[PDB]
Amino acid sequence: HVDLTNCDREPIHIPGYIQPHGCLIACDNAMRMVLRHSENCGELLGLEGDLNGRTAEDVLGKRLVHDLRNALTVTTRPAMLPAMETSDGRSFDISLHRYKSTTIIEFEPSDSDTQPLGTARKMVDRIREADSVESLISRTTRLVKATLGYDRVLIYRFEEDGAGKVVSEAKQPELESFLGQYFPASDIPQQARALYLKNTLRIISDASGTPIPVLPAVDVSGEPLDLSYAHLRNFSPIHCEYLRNMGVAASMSISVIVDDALWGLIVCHHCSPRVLSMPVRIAAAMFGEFFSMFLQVLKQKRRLDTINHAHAALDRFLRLAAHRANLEELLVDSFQDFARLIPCDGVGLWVGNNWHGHGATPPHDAIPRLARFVASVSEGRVWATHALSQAIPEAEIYADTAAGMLAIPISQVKSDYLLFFRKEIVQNLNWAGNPEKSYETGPMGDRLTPRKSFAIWKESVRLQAQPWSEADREIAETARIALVGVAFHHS
Amino acid sequence: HVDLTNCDREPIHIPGYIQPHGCLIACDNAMRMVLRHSENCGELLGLEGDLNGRTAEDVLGKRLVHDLRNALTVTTRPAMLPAMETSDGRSFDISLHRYKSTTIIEFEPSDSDTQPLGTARKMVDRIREADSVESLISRTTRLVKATLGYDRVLIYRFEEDGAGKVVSEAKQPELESFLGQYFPASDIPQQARALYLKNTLRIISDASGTPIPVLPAVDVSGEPLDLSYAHLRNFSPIHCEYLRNMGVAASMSISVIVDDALWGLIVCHHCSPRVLSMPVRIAAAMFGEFFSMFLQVLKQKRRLDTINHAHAALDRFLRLAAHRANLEELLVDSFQDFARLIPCDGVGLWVGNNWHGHGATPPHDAIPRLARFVASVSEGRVWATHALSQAIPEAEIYADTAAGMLAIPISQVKSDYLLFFRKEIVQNLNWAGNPEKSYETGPMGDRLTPRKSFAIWKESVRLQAQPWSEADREIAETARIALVGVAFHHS
Ligand SMILES: *C/C=C1/C(=C/C2=NC(=C\c3[nH]c(/C=C4/NC(=O)C(C=C)=C4C)c(C)c3CCC(=O)O)/C(CCC(=O)O)=C2C)NC(=O)C1C
Ligand SMILES: *C/C=C1/C(=C/C2=NC(=C\c3[nH]c(/C=C4/NC(=O)C(C=C)=C4C)c(C)c3CCC(=O)O)/C(CCC(=O)O)=C2C)NC(=O)C1C
Repeated sequence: HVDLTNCDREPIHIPGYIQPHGCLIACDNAMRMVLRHSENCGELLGLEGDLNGRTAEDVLGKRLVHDLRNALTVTTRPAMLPAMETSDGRSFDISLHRYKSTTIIEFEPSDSDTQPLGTARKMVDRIREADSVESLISRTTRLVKATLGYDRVLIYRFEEDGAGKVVSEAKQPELESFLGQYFPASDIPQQARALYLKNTLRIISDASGTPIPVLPAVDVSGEPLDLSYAHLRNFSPIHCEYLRNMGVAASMSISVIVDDALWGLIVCHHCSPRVLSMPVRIAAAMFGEFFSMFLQVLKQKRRLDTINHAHAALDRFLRLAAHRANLEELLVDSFQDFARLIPCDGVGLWVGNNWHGHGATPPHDAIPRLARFVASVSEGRVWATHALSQAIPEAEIYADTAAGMLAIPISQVKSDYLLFFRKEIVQNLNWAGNPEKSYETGPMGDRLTPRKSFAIWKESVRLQAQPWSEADREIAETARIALVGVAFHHS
Repeated sequence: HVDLTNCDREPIHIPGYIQPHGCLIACDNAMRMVLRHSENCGELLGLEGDLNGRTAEDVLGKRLVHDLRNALTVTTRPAMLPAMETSDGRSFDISLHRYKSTTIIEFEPSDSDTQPLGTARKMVDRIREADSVESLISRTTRLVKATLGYDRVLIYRFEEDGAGKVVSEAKQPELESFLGQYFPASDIPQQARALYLKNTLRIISDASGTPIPVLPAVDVSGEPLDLSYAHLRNFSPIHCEYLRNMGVAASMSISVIVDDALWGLIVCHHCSPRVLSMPVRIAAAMFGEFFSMFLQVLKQKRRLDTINHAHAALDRFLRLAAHRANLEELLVDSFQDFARLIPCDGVGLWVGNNWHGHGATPPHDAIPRLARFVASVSEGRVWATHALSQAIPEAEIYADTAAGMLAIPISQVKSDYLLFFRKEIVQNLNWAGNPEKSYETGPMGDRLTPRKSFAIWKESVRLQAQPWSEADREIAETARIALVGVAFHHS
């Protein structure tokens, strides 16, 4: 049994079922004896009786086994063997991998139509010239939808706290939009994120399809079959009910890997059953790999441009500070300009126990309390929180205006601070979805609906701002050194 | 006892001795009763008999204790209290800190001459306009020598493996040069590096001075006095013998902290005894803090310029690759130009089982072996080692030419590689010292001499190149994506 209480620990890598669009044969390390097989091995390959115990050269035929063994030699990265001939002449696309000293063989009815390199080259050319992260993500959903013909294509970006944001969408006009919507970290368990990091590609042919059991589900020694790298691996019934509640019949997700971390997913949804042939899956995987590499470079360039711009801005200020006698007057005139360095909804100057504010800041009378707190915990270093009420309970009163704070000391001797503020994240939502869009539910309840996922997320981020990035804190530290530096020069 | 076998684990934070240029009094948490005192507390403060057991208000006087307690309130960061008046009118500079719920009070005969902020401002102004790491380090030794009047000023930079390099030097003409010399990691133990990370400043007044014991060395409960933050803490007899063998009578080291790590030391050596007054030590600490902050920014700018230049170079190449029909010919014509991206002593192209070399590369007949090894372990990612002979024993034969290798895959399908090489580090030495310079030794032996330190280091780095930096590998990865990317475009 699995319900909304234990699905966080569901062992989705050992379900003991495959999807019905193919058949699976498990063999020993050196592919000699057949240890396990899918019930539907009969229907597809046309073999009567039990396959377990019988030898590899017997069940498939000496011809094919020679080719499979030779390919295995050339690593848990599965080997693709498209359009292979069996004993009785039937044609199959074969996926072959070795994991936990068990050899797994997956059979699909052959396609042998579309060329895998040809499709991929066309798609990769149309994204290689993107000059921004925004330009790459926007065009990719549109492109994938047009090429693989899925009803909806989304990109999810994973936030610092594991939550997912829908950052791009291409869909049929009649479907509802999820663009700018968030889902909580719990909507994709840790063990699911582990498998998504191990498999570039993940297929669901039919959410309402009947799953085929693996025989035996557990062997003599009491071990289950690990289908971690098997493309036919069946899907959690919790996620199954989710897709059915949405009217999604089929899916295909591509893993976006950046700096060896799971950045997010390209996710294709279809409203009717749909399986891509092996050749099309090879092309989509190759596209996924290139999409990942290009985004990584664009992120690097973006971070780099941002730091360059901060260095330039700080030089401009240091050149001004040389020709102004009174530094305090310059800071009072200039402080608002520092909002160009770090994304913020407001900025403020606390100098000589006087307060100057710009944009969304806490109220005037709240500032002396904050200044005392900052001086207490700062210790002449940059201090930042995205949850000010967790540090100062009375800061909850003004969370809608300032939920997040980053503090920069501007003096080595006196307790003067440049303060950057952010509104609570729910205030900055640019969500575009039908708020009165209902979802039919199943046994588990209305928890498995986009509407309730979004509601749970919104609750989780109450009184919290967008977290300060590594790039934000790196710029804050360079600004601290510039300001402390020039403050020292001016006696 | 401590000898060259156990000095790696010497507990230098609890030596139970202070230096003779001041006296120490240990008190309880809330400075009520005197728990420990230095033997020389008598000579300096003019008090007869044992001080332990007697109350704080008694030994020092109710007047002074009020000021010390009040200052303690305003953190293991020691409080400076220059020119303080005792009971009988004597004048003392007082260092005051609280560590492990013990209050430690250090007394020096007062100076009250030089102004601490005035000296520091002058010094910091002369380094704030440095536009390169090289310009900052070079001018700092020269400046510190001229201002604090030490016979020799060195900067040591810590390598990845913990070894120290002398990267800058200002000295009296008659002294020998250590510029470009290395010392092994063992020459500064882990527990010493821990204290250098905790104390900005470290003084040795007289290496041949007589150490004053702390009474008691161990208390009732069996605890020693932790002098981690005490400026009078006595120095290891192993390091003492080292300085005497060099003809160094006094020292003062400043900790260079960059990204919260111990980057290195500014180290002042004097050939005669020398103690700086508290006011001069405050100024030197302040200079150290600013030197650290400026170097950190200059390192950031340098890393940033290097990555910018690589991006520019790769754009120039990608623009060329569009107008050339045959990519292989372009790579054969161009490969040597990629040596501008990553510091290397040679570079080579392995394409279609053909080899093209530039600069210091392994011999022609050795390359097919390397190409096979790289293809084996690479797995389509950047692979790098600074010790090629550790991975391929026969690579020892040509270590003088190529001890380090970084491999970049330039194809997704075929096993083609761009190879960058570095000579073994001893080949790239620009050392400027008298090789026939003898050192008088003590009980421990000739291990405690710069000559033997350098010899031990040279042995430790045999058959090894300068390690590939984080910036080197970041550029290699961006080059892999550029080259794999454009290789795919060209069918
Ligand atoms: C209690 C456990 C739950 C759970 C587990 C799993 N989710 C899995 C896949 C998956 N979940 C989501 C989440 C979405 N949330 C939305 O609001 C939404 C659409 C608007 C989606 C799609 C996503 C995005 C995915 C990835 C695939 C996809 O279709 O997008 C899985 C793994 C499935 C598998 O292939 O093995 C598990 C397990 N999901 C829950 O909602 C809960 C409560
Ligand atoms: C077995 C332990 C040893 C050891 C321990 C310690 N070294 C310490 C300080 C220290 N060592 C060096 C090394 C140098 N090597 C040189 O070749 C050289 C000059 C040419 C030097 C100076 C340095 C640089 C330092 C820092 C101070 C300095 O004077 O530069 C200490 C800590 C001393 C203290 O203040 O507590 C310990 C302990 N040193 C050895 O050589 C060995 C074998």
